[PDB]
Amino acid sequence: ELPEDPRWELPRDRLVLGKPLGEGAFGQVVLAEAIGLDKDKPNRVTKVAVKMLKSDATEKDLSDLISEMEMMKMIGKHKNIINLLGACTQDGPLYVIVEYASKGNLREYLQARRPPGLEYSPSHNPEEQLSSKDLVSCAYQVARGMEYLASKKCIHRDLAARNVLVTEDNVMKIADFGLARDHHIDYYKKTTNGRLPVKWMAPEALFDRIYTHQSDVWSFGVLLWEIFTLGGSPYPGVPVEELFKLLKEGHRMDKPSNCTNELYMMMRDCWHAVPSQRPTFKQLVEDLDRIVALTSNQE
Ligand SMILES: CN1CCN(c2ccc(NC(=O)c3n[nH]c4ccccc34)cc2)CC1
Repeated sequence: ELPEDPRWELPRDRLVLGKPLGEGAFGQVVLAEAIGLDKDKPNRVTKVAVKMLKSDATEKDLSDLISEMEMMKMIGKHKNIINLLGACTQDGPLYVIVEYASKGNLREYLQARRPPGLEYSPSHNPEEQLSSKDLVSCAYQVARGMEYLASKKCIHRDLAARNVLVTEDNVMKIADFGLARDHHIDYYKKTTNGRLPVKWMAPEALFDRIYTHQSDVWSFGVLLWEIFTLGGSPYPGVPVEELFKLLKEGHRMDKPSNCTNELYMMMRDCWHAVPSQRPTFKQLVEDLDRIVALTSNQE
């Protein structure tokens, strides 16, 4: 039996379970409506994402979901992270209730707003479109959320655009920052979408399994490269073995088109071979804040 925590407990009948959002082994995510989540009124419905376990789920899968919930409790609230909203822990399956981000992950969000398909792409007529000031703003918000997490002593370890979520009002929220330990990462495994996670990893994290905030800043570099190529895939066609060798030689990704030199030097700085020489999230937040204000939105 799980102990109740009246800070977070929502009665079960206050939650109407809706359509799935996400799969699978790592815990199913469904859309729901919570009645009367907040103090008052109890008469208002909030759309939430609810995390749960699947059918043939183990005790270890249960243990991880709890740990991720408790971790969110300790970390506290920020505008640029997926916040914990509630939990149903008693008399049934465990539900962890978290903020809903209705535009999905940043990679998807970036890809969907790419300019229309030409003869040589071809009918990708998006309904929506991001200026240069919008793109630097995405980076500012992710850096803000990361700075907040680092100040709470949290190391993400898998920062990437797939783990940044986008709300209906276009606010970036970092997801998956409370996920459990896991000495057992296999470099060969892919994402659903076909990409290798080793490609956001700092060399020291990759080779010596040293995970720090500095290593997260390495991942934010690649995230910056993802925002500025509008969801471009890092090192496409490069297998893990060849990636090892590009890292060893000090290879660094090319500068995206429609990226200022200043922003590309930011990427490069984040990718400094020496971890102590990278900027901090605090420095990146100051820098981006300045650049945003100077970045024209007219294009
Ligand atoms: C056509 N697309 C429309 C957008 N769509 C979509 C929209 C929203 C979400 N959101 C989520 O899955 C989500 N929102 N908050 C979360 C907290 C933890 C884990 C997941 C989440 C996922 C996918 C994907 C399909």
